[PDB]
Parts: sequence; structure tokens; C-alpha cells
Amino acid sequence: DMYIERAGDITWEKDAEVTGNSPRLDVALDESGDFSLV
Amino acid sequence: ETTDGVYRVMTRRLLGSTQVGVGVMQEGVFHTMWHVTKGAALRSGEGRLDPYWGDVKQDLVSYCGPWKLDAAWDGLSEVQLLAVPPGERAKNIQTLPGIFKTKDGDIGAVALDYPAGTSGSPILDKCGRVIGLYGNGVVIKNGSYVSAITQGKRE
Repeated sequence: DMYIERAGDITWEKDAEVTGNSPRLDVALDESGDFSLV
Repeated sequence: ETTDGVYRVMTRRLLGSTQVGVGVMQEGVFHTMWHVTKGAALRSGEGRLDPYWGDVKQDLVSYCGPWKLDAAWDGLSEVQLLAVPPGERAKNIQTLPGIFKTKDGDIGAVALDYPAGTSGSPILDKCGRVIGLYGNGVVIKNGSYVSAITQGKRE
């Protein structure tokens, strides 16, 4: 069986580290909910 | 406890305590991704949370009520992924999301790589609104992970 435990508040932080690119990808979504690249 | 905030989803069926995913509690409804829980019921200390709505293709599921998260990416501003990795603390990660281009429209996508136990962590806009969940995406040519910004429908 699964259970949940709190991890923190839902809040935006101004001292947040900024990372990650912004790629634009053509994908296809199947009936099971899995994404695939085209 | 049904307090608003972000929660880890843990299981004991395997070795030790293992984090299968992450979820969001808002307005008494717990929002996570389908592949995290596979629609199973959840325990919150002494209480129990039963699924209310779910969709496998959307990779979303809600507990104890309807999907409440209705904010969306304005498209332009950068967002923050409140990643709750397994065995690690929640930390906000600011990023400018990309675009998943499908036949049924465009959806934002953040190019951030985290353990699979981070599935379901919320993605926020500048106002603190949950604009989507993290954990459903693809692996690109160099092999890093890019997750869609998966948001449900209120009402």
C-alpha cells in the first residue's frame, strides 16, 4: 500500500537556481499516455 | 492530513521506503500522475484517499474530489519546477519551458532531468499557481529527459 507525507509549501522562490534549455520537440501521444518523438 | 502543499508518494512493497512519485494537495484534492499510483488508493496517516477522477492518456489522477488545478502556462514567462526527488528535499528550479508540438496543439515542456521518483512534482508560474505536473515526457538524442507540462481540466 502507498502513503503520502508532506514535503513543503507550493511557493515561487526568487533565489531559485536557473537551469535548463527550452527545446521545441515534435511528439506523438499514444492511447496509453506515453510520448514519442517524431 | 489534507493540508495544501506538495507531498511525496511512498511505498513499502519493495526494499525499504521507496518514492514512487510526487503529488499536490489543493482544496482537499490530491493531484498526481497516473503512472505514479496506477489509480490505487492512498493512505494519509490514519485516513485514506480514494481516486475520484483519472485518465491514462492524460497521465493524471485526482483523489477525494475533482481536478482543482486550473492555471496554465501563459506561455511566455519562465516557470519553476518544485522538484521533490526521492531521498532529497524539495527545491525550486527556474527554467524557460520548451514546446511539445503535437497534432492536437502545443504544450510546454521543461528540459530538466530528475529521478523517476520525481514524477508528479508541480510546475508553478510567477504567481505560485500550479500550471502542470512533471513526469510525462520523452528522451532526446543526447539522452537527457524533457517532461511535458501536464495540466488537467477543472469543471
